[PDB]
Amino acid sequence: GSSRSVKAGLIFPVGRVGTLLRRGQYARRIGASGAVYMAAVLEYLTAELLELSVKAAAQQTKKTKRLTPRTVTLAVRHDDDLGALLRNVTMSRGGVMP
Amino acid sequence: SSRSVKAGLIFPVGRVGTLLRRGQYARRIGASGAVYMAAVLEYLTAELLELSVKAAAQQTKKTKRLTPRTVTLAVRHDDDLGALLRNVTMSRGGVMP
Amino acid sequence: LREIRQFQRSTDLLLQKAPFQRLVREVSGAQKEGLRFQSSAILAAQEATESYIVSLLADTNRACIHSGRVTIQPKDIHLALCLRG
Amino acid sequence: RPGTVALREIRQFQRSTDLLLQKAPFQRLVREVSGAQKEGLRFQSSAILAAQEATESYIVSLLADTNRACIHSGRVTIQPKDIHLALCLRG
Amino acid sequence: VRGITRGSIRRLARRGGVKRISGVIYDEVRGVLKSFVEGVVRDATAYTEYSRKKTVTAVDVVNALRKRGKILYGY
Amino acid sequence: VRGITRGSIRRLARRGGVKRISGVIYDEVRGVLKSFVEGVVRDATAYTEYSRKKTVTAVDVVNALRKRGKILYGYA
Amino acid sequence: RQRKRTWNVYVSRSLRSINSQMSMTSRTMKIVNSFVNDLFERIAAEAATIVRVNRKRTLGARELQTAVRLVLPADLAKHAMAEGTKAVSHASS
Amino acid sequence: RQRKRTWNVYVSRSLRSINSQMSMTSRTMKIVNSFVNDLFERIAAEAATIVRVNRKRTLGARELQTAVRLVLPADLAKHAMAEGTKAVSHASS
DNA sequence: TCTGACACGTGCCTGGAGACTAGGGAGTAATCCCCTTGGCGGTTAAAACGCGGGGGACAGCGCGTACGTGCGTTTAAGCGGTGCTAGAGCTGTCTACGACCAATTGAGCGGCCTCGGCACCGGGATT
DNA sequence: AATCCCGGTGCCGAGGCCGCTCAATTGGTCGTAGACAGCTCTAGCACCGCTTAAACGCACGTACGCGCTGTCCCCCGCGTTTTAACCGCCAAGGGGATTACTCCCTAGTCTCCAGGCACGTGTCAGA
Repeated sequence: GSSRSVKAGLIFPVGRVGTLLRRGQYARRIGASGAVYMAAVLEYLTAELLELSVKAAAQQTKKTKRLTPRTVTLAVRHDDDLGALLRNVTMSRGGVMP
Repeated sequence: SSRSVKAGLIFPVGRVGTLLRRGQYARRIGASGAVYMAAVLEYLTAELLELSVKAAAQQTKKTKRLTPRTVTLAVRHDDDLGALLRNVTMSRGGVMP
Repeated sequence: LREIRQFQRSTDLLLQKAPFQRLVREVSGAQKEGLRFQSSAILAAQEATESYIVSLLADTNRACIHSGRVTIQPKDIHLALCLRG
Repeated sequence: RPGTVALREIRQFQRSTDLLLQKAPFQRLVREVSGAQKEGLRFQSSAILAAQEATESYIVSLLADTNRACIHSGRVTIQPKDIHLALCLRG
Repeated sequence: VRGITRGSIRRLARRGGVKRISGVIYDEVRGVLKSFVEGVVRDATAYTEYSRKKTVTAVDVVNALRKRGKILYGY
Repeated sequence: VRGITRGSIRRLARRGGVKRISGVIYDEVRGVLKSFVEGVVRDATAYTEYSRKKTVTAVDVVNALRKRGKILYGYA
Repeated sequence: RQRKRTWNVYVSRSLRSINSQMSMTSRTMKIVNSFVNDLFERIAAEAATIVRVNRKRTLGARELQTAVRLVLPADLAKHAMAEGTKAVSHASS
Repeated sequence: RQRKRTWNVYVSRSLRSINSQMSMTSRTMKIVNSFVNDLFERIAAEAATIVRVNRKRTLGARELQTAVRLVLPADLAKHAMAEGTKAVSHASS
């Protein structure tokens, strides 16, 4: 774990997120707290997607322990909020909900 | 301005460059970039006004002023500019019959 | 038939302007009470609300005429919404 | 037996994830379209697949929307006017 | 939302090009209009709250609409 | 577009969930598929030509798709 | 009170370029001003996205060529890029 | 060859935190990686738009609080803002 | 025809512009090898055609009810004129902090290795 | 007649460990712009009243909506034959990718003036 990410308790890297923000030239200057906040938001969103995908994999008749792209697609399309954010988004080799 | 008239344009090239710098789209902004943006903006404005003028003559009344209704009709009639502006709602415009 | 052409030719604001202000302020209070507005922004929020509903109803008309009817029905509005989001 | 193999294919091809367009003719179509801009342009093997999957998604969404319009019209047979209506309502 | 009367919906429909309106259309149109206005105001409220101001200027509403997709010219 | 066989259109429609297909749907779906692919390729070639490259890469296609609001996941 | 920055003067000159006696209302002036503003925003945002994708730090004329190619429709894009290149070449000399 | 930077380690750590016995295929790794990249770009573009419109130069936490509230749906955005504020408060002190 | 509305005269002011300096970064040459083209053959899923028939597409008919249209009453919208004041817009200022640089180092990545999780396929349950 | 559960497997394919480096981290300086306080007057909300467009309640007819009937040919869906798509393989080499290097082009500073704009007014479209 990175020193500046562990101090914030997150899992995503604060330093790399800040570097990506600076390299993208989104703004002339970027606050240090902004990188921490973006890392936290990305971590939460990834965690939410992974929780939904895990629940959808558990919902399947087969107790598969590997997250196939179809499982991620089903978890996204079955949700009411993560499926609205990811509308007009095509998951590769994910198919469509039946 | 010196560069607006030197480039052969009517739109500013100083305003465009300063706007691009203030937007921070990139850390460095080329001098020719301002000229190119001003040229593109001038051409698009000229094309929009040309369509407005053309569509104002087809009205039953020979109005010599471009009301928002007339410019909206001109935008809606053209395929090319219409596709670009296919989702904008001009204020106090209208819907073509 | 007359009113269709009359309203397509017209370009004035169509929704009632004071009830719309009441709806905007009610929604703002529902989000969080105390927020003030601007008299130049309600008209902006209305000319893009009447435009949205007019486009939706034109799509509804296309859907209903495609069905052989001339009268819009809730299923037509639901098809128009489901086809665009 | 009209009304048996149709739903067989509906349930068979909606639970699947593999590609549906034949890869070679779609690749030929992509290269023919690109040749109209600049002849001799080269395509990454991944770029053609990324275009094919997006085209599959677009056509699947368009045909599902057209089927919704056809069902709304009280039919089960999609017709070109259904596709035109779906395209008009989408954009 | 009930303030939005039947007459306004009928006039908007006429501008949309219909010839007849069902009696159940009005409630659905009121619901859709309320939802759209709720989203637009919710978003303009966020833009205003960032600015540390408590007024919703036309620029904020235009930006909220622009993010939503329905761009607006003239403000 | 004639390489886009009836079988491919039928499979796409079955995945989309249709029951019966008219004999004229194939031509119109071919037309719209050709238009979409033409737009995507004409948009990706701009990215490829800007970067002095003669090879259209998957990142260019993904960016072109994102331009049209058809964001694609899994190719970057 | 800070001065107001608009394109009214340039839009008026552009209108005078085609038809001298043609005129436009204040609301139409605001419409054209907003059209200019959002077209500038669209093209500049596309150019910035191109710069970010290609890992560069300059939003020059070459980036704006591709931004105009991507944003505008092809038939209008051809004329727009031709005008931009002509203006850039005229300015350079 | 230059090293390629991806969120594979981070996404895998998040999965292990969510469920220690789970795993995803390489294609799902790419899907989640592109998901994170797309959300990064979408939130940062809105933050940059907020900075541009209000004529500022710093992209701090507030510019991302408002960006998250603007982009994501309300129920998911509320949790995202709560977690971001929690992490910022943890890091500052 | 008066009513309203767009565009000169004029002065004021900030930003556009030119000269100068100083590096940052874009472009280019050199070089290496990665991936794309390509064509071919071997295989086998796929489709193109011909065909029978059956069942939805389409149209005509009929019943009715709900939607439009006209009358008449009522309700509040619009405006617009005024009044009070809450707060946006603007100007100074004083710091907190973000950029930049030099030094240090470890978290992550590429490569090699590893081991068990699982897609599959047929065989036996099921519908 | 068709559709789902599972045993063995081999067949990968994701996870694990070692060396290494590039980017993260820390300390120090400095300038900058963001937050804060105050002044000011803009406009935003509140209210009263007139005019009346507009909403609304009712009466009444019809005509479009919905269901039913009958046809018929437009498509399922089956078997044959063709054929072209999928995969793996061999090279060729064009071009992507990386690095070193050069210069030119742009950021930043300083000084200057004039292009842009706010108010007022002069003069002309329109209902």
